[PDB]
Order: sequence, then C-alpha cells, then structure tokens
Amino acid sequence: AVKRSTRLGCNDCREINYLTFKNVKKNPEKLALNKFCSRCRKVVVHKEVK
Amino acid sequence: MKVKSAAKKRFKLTKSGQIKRKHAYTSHLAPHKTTKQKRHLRKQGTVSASDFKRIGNLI
RNA sequence: CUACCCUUGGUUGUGUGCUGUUCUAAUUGGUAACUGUUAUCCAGUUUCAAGACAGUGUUAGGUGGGCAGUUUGACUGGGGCGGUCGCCUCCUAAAAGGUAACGGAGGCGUACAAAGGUACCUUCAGUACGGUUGGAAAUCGUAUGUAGAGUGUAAUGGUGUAAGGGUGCUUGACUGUGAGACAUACAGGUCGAACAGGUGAGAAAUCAGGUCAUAGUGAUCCGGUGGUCCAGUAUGGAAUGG
RNA sequence: GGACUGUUUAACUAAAACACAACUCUAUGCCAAACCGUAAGGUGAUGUAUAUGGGGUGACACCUGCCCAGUGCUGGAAGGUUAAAGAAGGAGGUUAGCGCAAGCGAAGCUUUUAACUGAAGCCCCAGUGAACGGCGGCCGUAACUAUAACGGUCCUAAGGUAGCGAAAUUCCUAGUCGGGUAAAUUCCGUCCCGCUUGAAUGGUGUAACCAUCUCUUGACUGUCUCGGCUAUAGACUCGGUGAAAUCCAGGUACGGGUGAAGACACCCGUUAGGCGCAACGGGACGGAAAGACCCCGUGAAGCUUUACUGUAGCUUAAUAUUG
RNA sequence: UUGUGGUAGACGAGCGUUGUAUUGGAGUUGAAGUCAAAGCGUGAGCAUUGGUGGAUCCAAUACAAGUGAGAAUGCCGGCA
RNA sequence: UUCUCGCAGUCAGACAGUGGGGGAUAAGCUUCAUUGUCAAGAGGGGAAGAGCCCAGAUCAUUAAAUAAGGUCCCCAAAAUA
RNA sequence: AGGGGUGAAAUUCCAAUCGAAAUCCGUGAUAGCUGGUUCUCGUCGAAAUAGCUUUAAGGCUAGCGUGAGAUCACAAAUAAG
RNA sequence: UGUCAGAGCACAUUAAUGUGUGAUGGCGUGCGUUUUGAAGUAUGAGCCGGCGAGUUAUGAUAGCAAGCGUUAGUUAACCAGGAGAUGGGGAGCUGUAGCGAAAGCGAGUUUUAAAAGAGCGUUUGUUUGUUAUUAUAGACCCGAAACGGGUUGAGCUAGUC
RNA sequence: CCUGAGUAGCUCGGAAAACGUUAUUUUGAGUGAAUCUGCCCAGACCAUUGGGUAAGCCUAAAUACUAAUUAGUGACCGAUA
RNA sequence: AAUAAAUAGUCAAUUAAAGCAAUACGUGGUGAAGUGAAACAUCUCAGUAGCCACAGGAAAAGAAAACGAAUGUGAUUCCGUGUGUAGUGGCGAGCGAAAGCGGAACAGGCCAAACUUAUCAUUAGAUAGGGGUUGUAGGGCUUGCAAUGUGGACUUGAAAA
Ligand SMILES: [Mg+2]
Ligand SMILES: [Mg+2]
Ligand SMILES: [Mg+2]
Ligand SMILES: [Mg+2]
Ligand SMILES: [Mg+2]
Ligand SMILES: [Mg+2]
Ligand SMILES: [Mg+2]
Ligand SMILES: [Mg+2]
Ligand SMILES: [Mg+2]
Ligand SMILES: [Mg+2]
Ligand SMILES: [Mg+2]
Ligand SMILES: [Mg+2]
Ligand SMILES: [Mg+2]
Ligand SMILES: [Mg+2]
Ligand SMILES: [Mg+2]
Ligand SMILES: [Mg+2]
Ligand SMILES: [Mg+2]
Ligand SMILES: [Mg+2]
Ligand SMILES: [Mg+2]
Ligand SMILES: [Mg+2]
Ligand SMILES: [Mg+2]
Ligand SMILES: [Mg+2]
Ligand SMILES: [Mg+2]
Ligand SMILES: [Mg+2]
Ligand SMILES: [Mg+2]
Ligand SMILES: [Mg+2]
Ligand SMILES: [Mg+2]
Ligand SMILES: [Mg+2]
Ligand SMILES: [Mg+2]
Ligand SMILES: [Mg+2]
Ligand SMILES: [Mg+2]
Ligand SMILES: [Mg+2]
Ligand SMILES: [Mg+2]
Ligand SMILES: [Mg+2]
Ligand SMILES: [Mg+2]
Ligand SMILES: [Mg+2]
Ligand SMILES: [Mg+2]
Ligand SMILES: [Mg+2]
Ligand SMILES: [Mg+2]
Ligand SMILES: [Mg+2]
Ligand SMILES: [Mg+2]
Ligand SMILES: [Mg+2]
Ligand SMILES: [Mg+2]
Ligand SMILES: [Mg+2]
Ligand SMILES: [Mg+2]
Ligand SMILES: [Mg+2]
Ligand SMILES: [Mg+2]
Ligand SMILES: [Mg+2]
Ligand SMILES: [Mg+2]
Ligand SMILES: [Mg+2]
Ligand SMILES: [Mg+2]
Ligand SMILES: [Mg+2]
Ligand SMILES: [Mg+2]
Ligand SMILES: [Mg+2]
Ligand SMILES: [Mg+2]
Ligand SMILES: [Mg+2]
Ligand SMILES: [Mg+2]
Ligand SMILES: [Mg+2]
Ligand SMILES: [Mg+2]
Ligand SMILES: [Mg+2]
Ligand SMILES: [Mg+2]
Ligand SMILES: [Mg+2]
Ligand SMILES: [Mg+2]
Ligand SMILES: [Mg+2]
Ligand SMILES: [Mg+2]
Ligand SMILES: [Mg+2]
Ligand SMILES: [Mg+2]
Ligand SMILES: [Mg+2]
Ligand SMILES: [Mg+2]
Ligand SMILES: [Mg+2]
Ligand SMILES: [Mg+2]
Ligand SMILES: [Mg+2]
Ligand SMILES: [Mg+2]
Ligand SMILES: [Mg+2]
Ligand SMILES: [Mg+2]
Ligand SMILES: [Mg+2]
Ligand SMILES: [Mg+2]
Ligand SMILES: [Mg+2]
Ligand SMILES: [Mg+2]
Ligand SMILES: [Mg+2]
Ligand SMILES: [Mg+2]
Ligand SMILES: [Mg+2]
Ligand SMILES: [Mg+2]
Ligand SMILES: [Mg+2]
Ligand SMILES: [Mg+2]
Ligand SMILES: [Mg+2]
Ligand SMILES: [Mg+2]
Ligand SMILES: [Mg+2]
Ligand SMILES: [Mg+2]
Ligand SMILES: [Mg+2]
Ligand SMILES: [Mg+2]
Ligand SMILES: [Mg+2]
Ligand SMILES: [Mg+2]
Ligand SMILES: [Mg+2]
Ligand SMILES: [Mg+2]
Ligand SMILES: [Mg+2]
Ligand SMILES: [Mg+2]
Ligand SMILES: [Mg+2]
Ligand SMILES: [Zn+2]
Repeated sequence: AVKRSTRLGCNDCREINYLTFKNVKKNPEKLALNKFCSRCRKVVVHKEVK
Repeated sequence: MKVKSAAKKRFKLTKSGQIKRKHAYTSHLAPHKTTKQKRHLRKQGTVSASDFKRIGNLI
C-alpha cells in the first residue's frame, strides 16, 4: 500500500490531535490549518508533524 | 479444570454474568478508518449470545 | 616580552599490541639408550628433535545433505498441468430481498488544500448561418436542439437551474457523544435524529462531524513513538508497565 | 553388445549389468594423506613417491576437437566489507552539596552506547576440462533448372572438430534405393533436414570367446497339414484309513421385461417325474488375498537438493596452560 | 374433544440379573439347576404340573453395580 | 413459528412438475429458484418400479360407503344408445 | 551387529523376514478413517442449508428437533378487502 | 420355505371356539452395516454355547429434591470413635455493593469540561443427594504402517583370518 | 586480636526455580574483593530504613513403600472368572 | 633400580571390600521418542521411560549471609487452604508457585581462627592438648562475683515390668 497519510499537531501544547491525508508529490508546502484542540479547548493552529 | 490463560486477560465478568470485552481493529492502520469508526470502536462491549455459552465454560 | 589553541618533524622516555629474529625452563614426540623387567605396553631417568609454537579447554566467525527433525495449500464434472483465492458494478436472478456453477462482461489496493464547507451568480454536447491567419473540426455572434454534455474512475443508479461551471471567504477533511434503525452465525459493516464545547460561510433562516452513491482494504500477538491527573514489589526516585 | 576367464538379485530378471588386466587425473615427505572411535588404540604398513588412498574410462590399434562466461578447485599483491574480544570516550539513574522555589550538581556505585584495533571467509584478479558442464540463427548469391563454394548481419564464453549415422539413439517413418523371398513393419549395404549422434558419463574398428540378442540357410524331425495306435502310473470299481479351502437359512429351470442401471428367488409366459454316477467348465459379477493401479489422509518410511532449521567433522581468530 | 407412521435425536415410565440391609416364608414329605407341556401378561417378562437333580432358595421395601449379546474377516471350546 | 435456559442430530441428498444457467432445446448429466414425494412412509393404480397419481398404518372384525384406477378370461365389478 | 556390519554393487546378505534384523520396554503410541456398541413401552420428531475454516470424508456459529418457563394480543397462522 | 383360508387323516389338553400333519387356493425377493437409493451381481456372520464395548477419581454448569436462613450457609486437613454414623476443628469457600486498566470513589461509578448523554449496577442465598452435559486423565471398544530406548543373534548367508 | 579466599562478586556460554534465564541459587572458561564505621539481602539500580551473618560439619520425630511373619476383613473372583 | 642418597618397584603380616534381592520406596549422573499444539521447528510430552553408581531401614533436607512489609514469624519434613491466584507462555497448546493461615511432629549440637602448652636439624608453614562456636554481634586479652547443679541425640552394668 501507499502512504499518503500525515499527522497534524497543535502549536501550543505540541500535541498531535489529527490524522489527515496529503500528496507530497503534488502539494509541496507544509499544512498550516486551524482546528479544535482538546487540551486548549479552543481553535488553534495545527501544523504538519513528521 | 484450568481457566484458559487466553480467555482471561481478554474477558471480564460483571454483576449479572455478562462478559465484557474490547473491540478489535484498534491496534494499527488508523488512517484506513474514519473518526466515527474509531470513536465507536473505542468503547467496550459484551460477547453475543452465539459466544456466551462457549466463553462461560472457558472461564 | 610573558601565556593558551591548530598542520608537520627529531629527541632522550614510558603504556599497549603488530609482524621479525635468537634462547630454554613450561610443554610435545609413533628418535635412540638404561631401569622396573625373562616385558613391542606403561612409568621413571636421560639423549635427540621441536618449543612458547604445537596440542587441549572456553568463546566467536566460515564451509559443511556427512547426519538428523520437518515442510512442500485448497477449489477441481477423478488426479496431474493450466486458471483462480480479498473487495466493488451489471446480467444470469424467474418486476420485494436473497440465490450457485472452472457461467457471461469489467474494475479496485485510489484521487482532491481543492474536485471539501458555505454565500452569490450562471447552464448542455452537437448542428445550421455569418466571419483574417484558421484548415472537416481552435475562438466569436445569432438561432436551433430536450440530454446523445458534464458529474476524476469499471459499470449501475441518480442528477439538465441539479449533485454541472465560475467567484469571495474559509478548513466541520472538528472535540465528547449518541436515542433509533438497516444488514448480519460471530467478528465486523452502514445510516442517523438530538445534546454540550468552540468555530467557518451567510443579513438571516439554515448548512458544514469530507466528496453525486456504491470498490481504494488486514484481526490478534510483538515491539517502537507522542501525551498522560494511574501503578512504582520496605520508603524516595528510577527501571518497567497501564 | 561386452575384449576375454570370471561375479551378481538364496526363493520370477545371469544379462549389454558388476568386476577384470590397462589408461588418466587428484591427494599424500611419514607421527604421511585416507579410515574405525568420543578417545586411547589400530588399519594404511613392520610399507616410503617404481608407495598408498580416492574419482573417472575399461584388452589391442588409431584418435580424444573448441569454450575458464556460470559452478568447483588452486594461487594472489595490496584495496572494500565482516564476528567474538579489547578499548579512548559519550549519554542516563541515585544523591553529598548549592540554591526562596525552580533547577543545577562532586565522588561512589550502577544502566547503556561506543570511535578505534580485530583472522579466515566474501567482493576482486589470474590459472585450471581425461574438473561440474556447454559447444547458434537470419538474409542474398554461379549463364537450363536445382543447390550455394561466396558475401552481409544479430547474439554468445565458445556455437559440435574428426569419426559414425533411420543406430539399444529417427518423432515424422512400415524414410528412398539395392540384396535376400512367389510375397519381407524383422535382416544386410547405402543414402543424411542427425527434431535430439559425437569424442575418457569416451569416438571408431577389431582376431578369439558367450547357457547373450537378432536374421538367412543345409540336414533333421509329429512344431504343423492331421490326427492315429500301443504300454505303464493315475483317473474309474471293490476292501481299509481319511483331509482342504468355502458356507445367512434354502426345497437352488429357461425366455422377454423390470430393478442399485448385467436376477435361481421380482412381473408376464414357456419348460421340467424323485435321486444318483462318470464327465467338461458357461454362470453362481465362483474361491483364495479389508485392490498392488487411481484418489483421499493437514498418514508412514526410503532417497535427493542452491527447501527451512540445526549439527558431527574441517578451518580461522581471541583467551588459559605461557616464559 | 383432539389425537397415537417414523430414522438421527430429545423426554418420560418400567422389566430383568448378582449382591447387601431390614422384615416374613419354603426346603431330603425334596431348593437351585435342567427338560417337556395344548398356561398369564401391552412389552421387556411371569407362573402351574410332571420327569431328572441332590441343598439351598423365595416375597416386599431400599441401596451398589464387572447388570441385559446376533453381527466387530471379534476370542475360546465343541460340532456340522 | 416470539423471547430465555438444558440436550442434541444434521453440513454426501434423490426424483417428478414448473422458470432458467452450463451442455448440443443430449443425458437417470451438472448448477440454481419454487411446489411435492422419498429419505424417515406401509396401503391401492401404474404388469413388475424409493421419488409419478390417490392418501397417511393404534389393535381386532370373513361389516358398510368411497378416492386414483377399472368392469370378456387371468382378476372384484356394466349395461343400454 | 543394526541411524550398524558385508557387499567382483542386485537395495545383495545379515537364522525360510531387510529401503534397513529379532525381541522386550515407553505403550493401552496416534488414527478428522473402516467395523462393532447388548432390555422394553409411550409422547414428539429433523437435516443433507448459509458464513468461516491448510477447510472440502472433519470442526464452530446460525437455520431445522426436543424438554422447561414466560408472553393472551398489541404475538403468530388461515380467508376477504 | 412363511402367512391367511382349507379337506382328509391321527389323537385328547395348563378344557381351551383343543392338539399333531397339511391335498389345495390367495399373497409373499432374509437379518445387521453403510448409503440419495441394497432382494443385491456391495458388505459381515458355517452353526451352537460362554466371554466381549459409556466406567472411575478430581472439578464446572443446568434440572429436580432435602437441610439451614437473612450479619446467612458450610467445613478441609487433623484428633477421638468399631477400617463406623458422628463430636471437636471456622483455616477457609460462596453470598452480603458495585464501577473502573488502576490509584480511587461508593448506591453510585467509568468516559468526558459536563452532573448532560451513554456503558455497568441500584439484589435474591448457601451446603448436600440424584440425573444430564462437559474439562484432565488410555476415557465407548477393536485395528495401523510407524518412532525412541535397551538387549539377543555371523551354527544360514556376505567378507576377512 | 580472631570470625571459614581462587571465596563472594564481574564477564562469556548453560541451567534451577511456576518463569521460555532474571532480582535469588548453581557452574564450563577468564578475572577477581573487604574485614563489625565490615559483608549479604528486601525482583534492574542508587540513597535512607530494616533483616541476616555465606564461602566448615553432624542431626531423632512426623514422611515413602511391602518381597516376608502372625491375626483378621471384604454389598472382591469362584475354573473362559 | 636407572643413580650416592632417596623414591618407583618387590615381598611378608593384619584389617575391610567384592555378590545377591523386595517386578516396592531414596539420592545422584545421563537422558529420549510415540503424543499434543488438530501441520511444525520454540514449547509440551518430561526431567517421564530407559542405562548406570551408592545405600538405608527409610533415604533426602535441615538450624537463616531466611521470609517479607509488619509494634510481624523465628530449623527441616508432610497434609488442607491460599487458587487454578500473582505470574509465566510461537502470550498459542499449556505450565503454575512463593508468602500468610489451620494441623502432624518438634532439638539443637560441634569444628577453623585467634590465645596458650609440649615436641618435631623447631627454618613448622607440622603433630598431640587446653580455649571457641556467634547477630538485641560473639570469642580471645586482663580483673572479680556466683556456681557445683540440670539436661543430652550419651558407655557399661544390675534390677523390675
Ligand atoms: Mg603408539
Ligand atoms: Mg598455545
Ligand atoms: Mg562453531
Ligand atoms: Mg543443509
Ligand atoms: Mg534429509
Ligand atoms: Mg514429530
Ligand atoms: Mg485436491
Ligand atoms: Mg481435471
Ligand atoms: Mg468425470
Ligand atoms: Mg497449480
Ligand atoms: Mg430481485
Ligand atoms: Mg422475485
Ligand atoms: Mg461513469
Ligand atoms: Mg468554492
Ligand atoms: Mg461537489
Ligand atoms: Mg511474534
Ligand atoms: Mg520502591
Ligand atoms: Mg562378458
Ligand atoms: Mg562366462
Ligand atoms: Mg532369483
Ligand atoms: Mg534364472
Ligand atoms: Mg590417532
Ligand atoms: Mg605396521
Ligand atoms: Mg564403464
Ligand atoms: Mg565403452
Ligand atoms: Mg573433451
Ligand atoms: Mg578466470
Ligand atoms: Mg579461492
Ligand atoms: Mg559430423
Ligand atoms: Mg560414413
Ligand atoms: Mg535394427
Ligand atoms: Mg527392401
Ligand atoms: Mg523383435
Ligand atoms: Mg542397416
Ligand atoms: Mg552420450
Ligand atoms: Mg566427456
Ligand atoms: Mg562402432
Ligand atoms: Mg552368456
Ligand atoms: Mg494300480
Ligand atoms: Mg475307497
Ligand atoms: Mg432399466
Ligand atoms: Mg480397501
Ligand atoms: Mg504430512
Ligand atoms: Mg506426523
Ligand atoms: Mg584454534
Ligand atoms: Mg410414535
Ligand atoms: Mg435380589
Ligand atoms: Mg425341578
Ligand atoms: Mg458386560
Ligand atoms: Mg440441491
Ligand atoms: Mg449439490
Ligand atoms: Mg428439474
Ligand atoms: Mg437448460
Ligand atoms: Mg436444465
Ligand atoms: Mg442427478
Ligand atoms: Mg441417510
Ligand atoms: Mg409407498
Ligand atoms: Mg403396484
Ligand atoms: Mg395415524
Ligand atoms: Mg359401492
Ligand atoms: Mg370412479
Ligand atoms: Mg370377474
Ligand atoms: Mg530417527
Ligand atoms: Mg534399483
Ligand atoms: Mg533370509
Ligand atoms: Mg488400541
Ligand atoms: Mg494422525
Ligand atoms: Mg408424529
Ligand atoms: Mg430437505
Ligand atoms: Mg436448500
Ligand atoms: Mg476429513
Ligand atoms: Mg447446530
Ligand atoms: Mg401357500
Ligand atoms: Mg416368491
Ligand atoms: Mg444391532
Ligand atoms: Mg457405498
Ligand atoms: Mg454410491
Ligand atoms: Mg441373489
Ligand atoms: Mg466387491
Ligand atoms: Mg465396506
Ligand atoms: Mg462372508
Ligand atoms: Mg457366536
Ligand atoms: Mg445440582
Ligand atoms: Mg466431621
Ligand atoms: Mg446514568
Ligand atoms: Mg434451598
Ligand atoms: Mg564364512
Ligand atoms: Mg547479589
Ligand atoms: Mg525449567
Ligand atoms: Mg552489622
Ligand atoms: Mg526493592
Ligand atoms: Mg561468617
Ligand atoms: Mg485359569
Ligand atoms: Mg473350561
Ligand atoms: Mg516432538
Ligand atoms: Mg501434532
Ligand atoms: Mg492431530
Ligand atoms: Mg540423613
Ligand atoms: Zn493544544
């Protein structure tokens, strides 16, 4: 199988809270979305984590 | 008779004799399942009637 | 002038092993002699030949059917050979659902930061006529045309003011859940009202828990990674787990 | 076909099989190599390269061609990779102590990692075929046709040389032709697109020999045209002794049909007084052997290998005996 | 009133054998065994008489089983 | 025939009618859907037949009426036109 | 002298037996495979199907049987609309 | 090879529409096994008699029944007693409060920010006897080809001396 | 002043304990300590606390079994047992 | 004897050992396979069978460098429970304690070293005695008090039952 999955982690508590998909070949730039955080209990920026 | 060492460590009993268990497909390959599926499989369950008889004498 | 830090060479000096010699006392001999002993063995004493080698013990590589223990699938108009083994779409399937054959046709082991969400605007393909390059067919204008167009894909079903195209703002491709149902031997799968938190679009109503829908997936065990309001084998930690 | 004399599957295969004298290769310098054991010990051998062990071929005569790419074996400078082991250091755990906390933190022990050193082997380089083995296609071309001496081209490590060839090898094939016969899938000679012959798993010949295989022929005969006669011992009859396998109970016909698909027993017809004796085998899917062929079993055993996991043995290094 | 074919199978009710414990009874005027007969029961089964036989046996209620033979190319003995 | 508990057996099916697939509109062929029988079911018809038709055997009766099928003889039972 | 011996080599011979003797022991090896399993009566009475299976002559769950209990109608059957 | 009817023959009984034989008429292809299907041209038994295959020990569940009961119920080893019933022996076991991985809380608890929602609970016991099933033992009986360990065999045969 | 040295530890291969090697126990090869302010242990390890004195020996009873002698018993067998 | 001495060796005397069985128990060394896991190699079977050595009337074990979490127990052995629990397992088949509690029986002794005595060419580092046997540390060195008993796993006798 192919591995197009990627992990999205918070930028305040540095916790990984999301699992998404990304095409490294097509999309070259790191994701910088904003999602809900269970720890901070608010919306905060989640970035791609290795 | 000896209690099976694999029957225990996987099946806990309750007050009324129901045998609690954990849902499978919760070990790896997470991206191949939806968050709905994962959060439904996180919760525990009980053995069905088709297996209750086989697990009762196993414990 | 007085100090510390780099490249390189020599020096008396120690600390390690690396190949190279010499020596004998460890050790070895299926060299010879004597004795026990009227005795080819063995033992003792020499002599010769070796010599820190060899041989032996422990540890670790290489080769090793010499030898041993086993494995070498199932379906199958008998077996072998060829073909297939999971999931999705249509027909056979006899107008609910279900229904087999080594029956008839095909695909899948994905793709999209936009092809998701929302608000607004907008609607075919083809053909006819008229027009430089430009041509049967690029683009333009008008008319006709009720889907033969598009809907990422293999088919089926759906959908022409839509679920198709464009633009603006965004990330609900959320967190904790979940009454009730579909289908099922089990394990698993599918739909989902509604509640709390905090958001996106929009004036608002409302919509958003991924895409028009159905394939795009693999249990348990084992170990690794991040977080953690749990444990920590007398106590405090740590190790090791949850 | 085997040179020969011989040997072999006691109780179905005596042969072309094995062996044999002979040829060649390889190992072995003597406490020799090889072999039995765990070791002592012993065979080799009370032998010494004109000797011993193993592989292959199998008198005698003539020959034994090409390929060292792969595998095996031998040798090799350095170079790259690699185990155990040793080892400069590094990272943590604990706390004397320092610090308002936070945190830092000596030694001691303790957990772990580790540059570097580290043989053989492997990668690499040459040789080696009487070592395991291998040793091709397509296209055009000569003044009747036919064929291609000859030329071009692809690949390989090299593309089968001599000899022999329808063979114990030839599928097509009972190949063509000649001989043997009135007539010849067998036999002899020859031809050669030899699918797939071929040179020590040897190639081609060869006098003698074979309870070997194959073909033609003279004499000879009951093998046969074609059966017949005679004598014994049986068989048969009488007197004596007296088994065997088999067996659900039987009082056990034939024709057509039916039926678990081939009937003594069922249906419909036909035939047949009761019971022996001597015969011959049609049937009783006759008797003897829980089918050896086929399939199944997550059966067994033997054997093979670059199937897996191990191991005896062999070899290399560290360490102790060890200066 | 509705019923009563039946394999695999489920359920219920009983018979029979041997022994033990409590009661009672029979037996050299003949027990068991064993043979025969023209009996009784829904079934396993149970009696009566006579012959042979020569010393133990029966009925009831409970209990415990080496408790029921037609088949296994079953074992042993005998006989076709 | 729904729910709960105890004990199972079954996982080789066969044929007939009807709608099809494979085969050749062949098979007492093979694979399905449905109605029945046999398996596990005797009796009567089919001359004889596991599966076709009539039906479902508690035992006895030398009683009566019928189903499929039949009424010259075998073999119970008919006559008219 | 037996995961051994011997073999002018055939799987030869090794006490009428040899792809590895004979005998005793582990041992009552294991066999999803054959065969057999012993008294009676009464009530009821199947299945040969689905999925999974190194599974196809086996096994588990579901479906069909039986015993006990509950559910009285809203449950389940037979007809008409 | 019997059964239902049935003459004739010969007797007289567990007195019973009696018994023995059966001229003749109607009907009629054994028993177990295994199979969709066996009269079977499938299989097993020649006949008779005896022997011959669901047990025991320790536990679990369920049905039935008895004893004791709501701070219940019941002993194991061991001691005494007849190789006894039993008495002593309360060690323990089941139930009495559950939930959670766990610290922990408690008619509540786990999840979660949540008290909302959801999962589990907010009650019906125990010890024996009997029966059925099941687990460990060879576990209903018979049957392998085999495997491993020990001993006996070269008086046959093969080789060597 | 004395209190058990190739000893306890440690390394490399194994094992014993329920443990498939690991705190504790044992050992084939190598190395190797300290001396009551000492040494070992309380499941890696360190510190505090606590427990105990390895590297020397002997030890009745309760426990295991019956070939044999004496007495006796059996819901054990009664010539295929 | 080689080889002066001395050993090796030779001879003589005395004392013990050999072997067997009880188809049974104990200890130690070595140690499989059939089988199960529905195959099989880890594992199980199983430290079982077998082979060997040594006994005894029993053997083995044994007096804490211990358990283990406490104002705790205080040699070994055997029985019940703890429990099929904690754990250990291709985490599969399976395997399975150690504490604690209740019982049967109960028992603790003795050497080495210190220090000291006598003797060995006293190079003793050796022989034969006194002293000592431990953990709330013991013993030795020097100095005093109190002791003449109680009890043994103990020898000979006598008497009785
Ligand atoms: Mg020698
Ligand atoms: Mg050396
Ligand atoms: Mg090695
Ligand atoms: Mg190998
Ligand atoms: Mg092999
Ligand atoms: Mg095996
Ligand atoms: Mg097959
Ligand atoms: Mg085929
Ligand atoms: Mg066929
Ligand atoms: Mg194939
Ligand atoms: Mg449909
Ligand atoms: Mg339909
Ligand atoms: Mg499409
Ligand atoms: Mg948009
Ligand atoms: Mg869209
Ligand atoms: Mg694993
Ligand atoms: Mg701790
Ligand atoms: Mg010859
Ligand atoms: Mg000859
Ligand atoms: Mg022969
Ligand atoms: Mg012959
Ligand atoms: Mg040697
Ligand atoms: Mg010699
Ligand atoms: Mg040859
Ligand atoms: Mg030749
Ligand atoms: Mg050549
Ligand atoms: Mg080369
Ligand atoms: Mg080389
Ligand atoms: Mg040629
Ligand atoms: Mg020629
Ligand atoms: Mg010829
Ligand atoms: Mg000719
Ligand atoms: Mg011929
Ligand atoms: Mg010729
Ligand atoms: Mg050849
Ligand atoms: Mg050659
Ligand atoms: Mg020739
Ligand atoms: Mg000959
Ligand atoms: Mg005569
Ligand atoms: Mg006669
Ligand atoms: Mg026919
Ligand atoms: Mg057979
Ligand atoms: Mg196999
Ligand atoms: Mg096997
Ligand atoms: Mg070496
Ligand atoms: Mg009935
Ligand atoms: Mg009686
Ligand atoms: Mg009598
Ligand atoms: Mg019996
Ligand atoms: Mg069918
Ligand atoms: Mg079928
Ligand atoms: Mg049909
Ligand atoms: Mg058709
Ligand atoms: Mg058809
Ligand atoms: Mg058919
Ligand atoms: Mg059947
Ligand atoms: Mg019928
Ligand atoms: Mg008829
Ligand atoms: Mg009826
Ligand atoms: Mg009438
Ligand atoms: Mg009529
Ligand atoms: Mg008539
Ligand atoms: Mg073997
Ligand atoms: Mg052969
Ligand atoms: Mg023989
Ligand atoms: Mg058996
Ligand atoms: Mg088997
Ligand atoms: Mg019925
Ligand atoms: Mg059916
Ligand atoms: Mg069906
Ligand atoms: Mg099977
Ligand atoms: Mg079932
Ligand atoms: Mg008659
Ligand atoms: Mg008849
Ligand atoms: Mg029977
Ligand atoms: Mg059959
Ligand atoms: Mg058949
Ligand atoms: Mg017949
Ligand atoms: Mg037959
Ligand atoms: Mg048969
Ligand atoms: Mg027979
Ligand atoms: Mg009999
Ligand atoms: Mg009960
Ligand atoms: Mg009592
Ligand atoms: Mg609640
Ligand atoms: Mg009660
Ligand atoms: Mg001889
Ligand atoms: Mg330690
Ligand atoms: Mg062990
Ligand atoms: Mg101390
Ligand atoms: Mg600790
Ligand atoms: Mg000490
Ligand atoms: Mg006897
Ligand atoms: Mg007798
Ligand atoms: Mg095994
Ligand atoms: Mg197995
Ligand atoms: Mg098996
Ligand atoms: Mg002792
Ligand atoms: Zn955050």
